[PDB]
Amino acid sequence: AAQTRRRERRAEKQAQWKAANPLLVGVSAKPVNRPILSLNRKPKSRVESALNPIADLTVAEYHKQIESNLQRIERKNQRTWYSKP
Amino acid sequence: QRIRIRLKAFDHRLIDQATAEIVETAKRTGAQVRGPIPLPTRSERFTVLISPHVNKDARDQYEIRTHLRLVDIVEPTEKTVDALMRLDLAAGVDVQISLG
Amino acid sequence: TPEEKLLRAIFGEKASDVKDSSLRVPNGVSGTVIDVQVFTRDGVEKDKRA
Amino acid sequence: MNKEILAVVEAVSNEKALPREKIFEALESALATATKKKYEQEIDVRVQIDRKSGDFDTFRRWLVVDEVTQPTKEITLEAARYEDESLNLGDYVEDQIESVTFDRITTQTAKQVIVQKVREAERAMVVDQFREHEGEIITGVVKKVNRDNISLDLGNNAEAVILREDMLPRENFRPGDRVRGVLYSVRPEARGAQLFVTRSKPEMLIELFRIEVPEIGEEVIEIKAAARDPGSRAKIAVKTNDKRIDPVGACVGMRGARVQAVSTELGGERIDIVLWDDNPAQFVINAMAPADVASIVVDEDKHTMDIAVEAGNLAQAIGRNGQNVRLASQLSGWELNVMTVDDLQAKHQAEAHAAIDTFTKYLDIDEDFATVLVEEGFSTLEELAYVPMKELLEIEGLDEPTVEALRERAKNALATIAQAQQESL
Amino acid sequence: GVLKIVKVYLAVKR
RNA sequence: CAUAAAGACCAGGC
RNA sequence: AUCUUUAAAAAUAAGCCCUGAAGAAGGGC
Repeated sequence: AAQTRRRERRAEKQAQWKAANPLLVGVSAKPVNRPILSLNRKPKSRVESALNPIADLTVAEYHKQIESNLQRIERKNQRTWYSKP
Repeated sequence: QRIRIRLKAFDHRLIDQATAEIVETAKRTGAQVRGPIPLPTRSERFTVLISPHVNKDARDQYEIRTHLRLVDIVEPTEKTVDALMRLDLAAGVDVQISLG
Repeated sequence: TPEEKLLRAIFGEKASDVKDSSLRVPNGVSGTVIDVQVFTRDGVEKDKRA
Repeated sequence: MNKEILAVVEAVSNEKALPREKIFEALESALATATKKKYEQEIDVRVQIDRKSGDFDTFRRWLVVDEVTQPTKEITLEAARYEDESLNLGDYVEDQIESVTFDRITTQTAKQVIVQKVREAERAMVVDQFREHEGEIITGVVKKVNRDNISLDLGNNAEAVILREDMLPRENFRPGDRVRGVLYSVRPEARGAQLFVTRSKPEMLIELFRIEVPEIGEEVIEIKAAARDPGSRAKIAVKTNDKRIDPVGACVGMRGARVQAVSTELGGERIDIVLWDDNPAQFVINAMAPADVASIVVDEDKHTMDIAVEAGNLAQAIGRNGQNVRLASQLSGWELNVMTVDDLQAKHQAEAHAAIDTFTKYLDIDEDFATVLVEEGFSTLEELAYVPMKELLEIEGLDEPTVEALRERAKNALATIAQAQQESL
Repeated sequence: GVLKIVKVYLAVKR
């Protein structure tokens, strides 16, 4: 806020450039604009299948079963069979 | 047993929406709904000048009226209480709840 | 390498776990085999076929 | 032998209510790949596996198309009508290959092709949660802080994570609290299930408006674009479906208050509620707020615009450190250039003499031509000299001949010079 | 290592 | 191309 | 306690200097 004052101190060095280059002005580059419109909305069907009361209590966590079933078999032959190949 | 729920709000759409959300939740989680009933709109005032000298502006001193409801529930399960726990209530509404 | 960690998430627990360092005949000597030894211990399942 | 791999693999399976119908295909692509290497031309095979007796029968597979591309592969349809008429174009005719045992060693490519299929099935149901909650607001209890990222607990030991640039720039953390987020765009990253929870991406602010404003859950108002700075300032664009509804008045509330509550949720987040227009030019005039726009020349074919502002509010039109011109150069979809009215005047005086000089590159007879350039421009060679009805009936006399002179010199000039310089080999 | 070690006597004609 | 350690003690050749 | 005419606008925050025309780019304390 306070600093960047030093380029407004150099406004004459800008003025000789505007005298030399009149067709150029202050510029602003331009990023990722294209998916920030589509991810701004479902509009409503995402909180219809998500539906702020009912579909966090009904559909809460569903890969929590598969992850407990996953490691426990390559764990299970070693912890089950025994260290004593 | 109760939980008892009493809600306070400034906007009527958020409290009608929110009570519809809580009653829909209590209907879906298998419990019974007691109420809800409304109560009178209590008015209030609090002078907020965001500006200098006192009353040269000739505009209102930011007055507002307040809506509030209440709803009860008897014999819930654990699905009800973690259901209302997982439910993200909106902001700008006050929740005066009970339990026992 | 991690590339054969990834395709040894595909092949096997014992598929590429081995590399050759077999005990051979020393350089220069060349004879015949006259005696072999058999020594095994009760626990870990002597092979068949065989 | 093995004779135990089927027992341990019916021990791993039926964990997501489908026991055998993934590992059918796992043994199909598993044993079908093994005979590719031992017979070295092109041999594609399929097996029929049965679980009851243990004996497995493989079957010869030949590709039925019309011509023979590479030899012996093609049954050449008229021969497929003889062995079984029910076999048609598109499927392969079954011939028996003699093999009946459990299998000879290898017997191990089975073991970690099973290890592969359980991991990608794990990936499938992790993608199934990644369908059920993208995008919601959910929140979790902090477990671990590993000095760049952090660990959450979303309930049933649902562990999540948050990056560094994915946060507000100065956040503090205590193990136990809960923070809300939208979730997210999927990386695996390694073999597991991680969930980057965001608070600095725009969808956090957007879904906070979705829970905060109930007219989004009623489809009364409609939000179009969102430009942010995760601790300083935001600009978000709304419209309404019915013209009587004010979406700005719906988004502010009483007294602040929706932008005040969602603002205090995200620190010192300034929120600009702005109306979306179907006009590309007027939505920028709304989006430069609180500036007072004098005039905008919209330049097509590059998505660029030029903005001039009168007096006093120049550093408020651009913003401190270019924030109004950057967020405004993020909301709309057209590049912005903010200047003065005198820099715009020198801009028109620069483009006029620039068009004159680029027409001095052409043949350029006497000063009356440049008077036509100042009066009627029509710059950049009249846009291929295609204008209607005598430049819409300008009067100097000279109805037929002189306009054919300027169109003749125009088309001949752009043809010769544009093929001389602009056209490449 | 893997797969085993066996003692083997070698007889070389000297 | 990489692995069979290091150290102790004894026997042996001259 | 027998008529009161189709619903309400918000930010006051980011330390000090050099190169550069830059509110493009980087450096220092």
